[PDB]
Amino acid sequence: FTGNITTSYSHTTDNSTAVQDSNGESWNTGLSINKGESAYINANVRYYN
Amino acid sequence: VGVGMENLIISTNEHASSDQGKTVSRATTNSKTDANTVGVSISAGYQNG
Repeated sequence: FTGNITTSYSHTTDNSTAVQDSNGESWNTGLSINKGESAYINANVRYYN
Repeated sequence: VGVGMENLIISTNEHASSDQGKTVSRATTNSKTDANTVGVSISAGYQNG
């Protein structure tokens, strides 16, 4: 009939370093319109007599 | 002389816009770490003594 009791203690010290490099590109397109004055009209006309 | 109105037209002066965008990016990371651990353990028991 065997038995055993164990007690343990541990201490850990850690140091770390890190370097990150990032590059990115972006492309946007946009379109806006006014609902009051949306377009202009030109009329080609001739007079008669 | 009198004036009569036959039609009324409303043009709303609201501004509407739409935008579309795309993005691409790349990141690179390098990490370096060191760790140290010290441990002490005590055990006592009965195994044929």
